[PDB]
Amino acid sequence: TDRVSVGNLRIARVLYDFVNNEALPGTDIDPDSFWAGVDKVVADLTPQNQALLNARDELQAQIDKWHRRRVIEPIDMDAYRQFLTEIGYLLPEPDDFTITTSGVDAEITTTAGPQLVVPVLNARFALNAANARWGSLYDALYGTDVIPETDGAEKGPTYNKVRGDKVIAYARKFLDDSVPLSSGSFGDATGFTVQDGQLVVALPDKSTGLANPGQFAGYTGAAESPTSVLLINHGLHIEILIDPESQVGTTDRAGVKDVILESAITTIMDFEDSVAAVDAADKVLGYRNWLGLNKGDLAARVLNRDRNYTAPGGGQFTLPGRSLMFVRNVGHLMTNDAIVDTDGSEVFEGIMDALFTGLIAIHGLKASPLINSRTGSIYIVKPKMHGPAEVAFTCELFSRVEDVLGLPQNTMKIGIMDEERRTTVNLKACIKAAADRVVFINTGFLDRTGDEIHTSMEAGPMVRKGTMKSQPWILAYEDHNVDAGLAAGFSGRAQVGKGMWTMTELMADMVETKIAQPRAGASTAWVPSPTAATLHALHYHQVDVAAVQQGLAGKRRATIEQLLTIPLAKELAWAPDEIREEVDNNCQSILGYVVRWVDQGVGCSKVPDIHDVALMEDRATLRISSQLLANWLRHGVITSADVRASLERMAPLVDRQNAGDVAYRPMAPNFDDSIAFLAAQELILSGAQQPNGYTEPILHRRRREFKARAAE
Ligand SMILES: Cc1ccc(F)c(C(=O)/C=C(\O)C(=O)O)c1F
Ligand SMILES: [Mg+2]
Ligand SMILES: [Mg+2]
Repeated sequence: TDRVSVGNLRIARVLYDFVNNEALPGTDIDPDSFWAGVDKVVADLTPQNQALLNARDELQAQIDKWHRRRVIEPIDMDAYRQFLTEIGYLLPEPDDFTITTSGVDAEITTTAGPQLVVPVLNARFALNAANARWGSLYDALYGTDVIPETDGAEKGPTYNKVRGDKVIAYARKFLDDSVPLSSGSFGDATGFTVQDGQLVVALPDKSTGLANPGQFAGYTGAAESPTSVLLINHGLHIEILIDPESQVGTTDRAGVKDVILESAITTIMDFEDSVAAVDAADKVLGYRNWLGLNKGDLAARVLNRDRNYTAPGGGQFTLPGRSLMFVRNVGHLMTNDAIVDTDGSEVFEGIMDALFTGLIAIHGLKASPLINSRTGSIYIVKPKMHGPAEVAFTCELFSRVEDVLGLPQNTMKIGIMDEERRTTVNLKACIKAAADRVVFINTGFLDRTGDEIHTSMEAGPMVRKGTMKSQPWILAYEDHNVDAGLAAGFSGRAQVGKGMWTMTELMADMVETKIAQPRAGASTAWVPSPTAATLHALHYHQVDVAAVQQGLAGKRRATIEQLLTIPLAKELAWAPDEIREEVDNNCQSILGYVVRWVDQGVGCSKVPDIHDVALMEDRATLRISSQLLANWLRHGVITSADVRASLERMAPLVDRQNAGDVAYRPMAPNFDDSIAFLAAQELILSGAQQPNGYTEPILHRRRREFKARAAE
């Protein structure tokens, strides 16, 4: 049609031209050698990719049947466990080992702090995320509900000094807690100077230095009256800006203008669950943003340069101004018609992402001044893997890609998502398969919950999705992930990460609650916005993660029996009003997410739930909601009438929340006419038949359908 023939492949022209004209120049890779390597890698690895996917289906069919042929009303755990062992689901645990991954940047091996995830197809969000390495604490407190809007402190169209003063007081308390003075409080400071290479703070009746002078990291401006003071605590930097001429500074007792926090230490630029990309045109938009990030010239607003500081001794030094970037590739499941073979078969999308995002990442190892990785690594998050054979396959794919690209072996590092049950229960073997490439493990708990529901779909009805947060299986899974990482030597070598905070407006609650993750020994956890990164950074100043990890060493805190505890609901635990709240809430969140996915190609959206809580949705939260309703429909908790009635009831409410808001197409009243409504319906009624309950097959088909009707 409009394709380019290379060997057995037929490449969409928009992708061929993008690679030749934009991605390849400056890499010293010969274009014809590249495309021949694409041909050879696709041919060589596609059989094993398909075999792994078939093995998923075969395992799930055996588990399905096993549950259907059970009569003994409470599950016999020892029988279930030996069955899983016989069919090859539960594999032997290897002997203890230590990972050997080398060439990794300090932001990953050593620094504990927030990790931000943003959709790579939104250039403005990607830029703000890269720039979120540093963020204003004052803006983050003033603009959110961390400072309550009680009487007097309300936000309005102009500055509220009552509220601003609360902001200042909060930050002063943070400084006392994080960088203590020898005597007195920062609240009473009247000035800062550096004298004989050390920081002295002026109080109203004396002067004082820090309880630990080593927390003084540097300053800007004249040592006489500095323009800022740079502190460090638990490896993260804090900058007090000093400017009495600013409006905030005029009011401040020491002329302080702002407190800047090192925030999003690393950032994951996402090609997976937060974007909608169903063809070559969509992929190229994402590849091109990733290219502009790595070259440094992406602009909508531009990327920040590094920050210059004067050392306490008087010399000069610099600090990175940008978040260290990972890229999340898609996993093993999907194909994309960006490339088809001679038969018209689509090429596996994960294989393509490895080739093209890896190629593009070479630019980030080279000058265009500052770069990405000063130590020479490329950082790829690989999601949705099931078990160690699937991890071994990713490592071989990366190896073959390094060869095509002329890169040293093990340049391409792997952030392993622990977000599928067969990976959880074989986690040690999964780490071992990537022992020379792994740079993190992370509990992707939302995907993990969807896999929990689908895997035991035949077992019975599951608890409500709000109950999953506290079920035995997920508490064991969180502790097990930390134990396995620490036992593999992750302390000082690789990140131990936990999952995403989705209530974008509930920042007071995040600051109160999310501290549990570093208290659990996690050296990183996921945030949805630059503002959330700045606030989550407070937690790493309160919690000494390095100390926590050392205290956790050698502990075995989860048993296989706990990991395998299926979240079945007990006998009729639900009144009719509770069942309908669950159905309505799930249909509302499904419809609000899917309508912007199908009609507008937006892969992450804030969707208010039934309690009017704004939730950041992507495919993982959709997987949970659709699988839970499919499970309730499968075991008779609800009827097919109940599902259809709820969809029809919530759809006009979703229509209203998107009313006017740009060229949006209402779903109501012509339900059977809306591709988006039909996609939402299909995700529920066909959910039990989707592979591992994944949502991409239906989403991609329905988005391509909508694009075709928008052209005829
Ligand atoms: C930006 C955003 C919002 C909501 C999410 F759930 C995710 C996500 O992808 C989480 C996992 O991967 C998982 O828990 O499975 C996200 F990146
Ligand atoms: Mg996930
Ligand atoms: Mg400390």
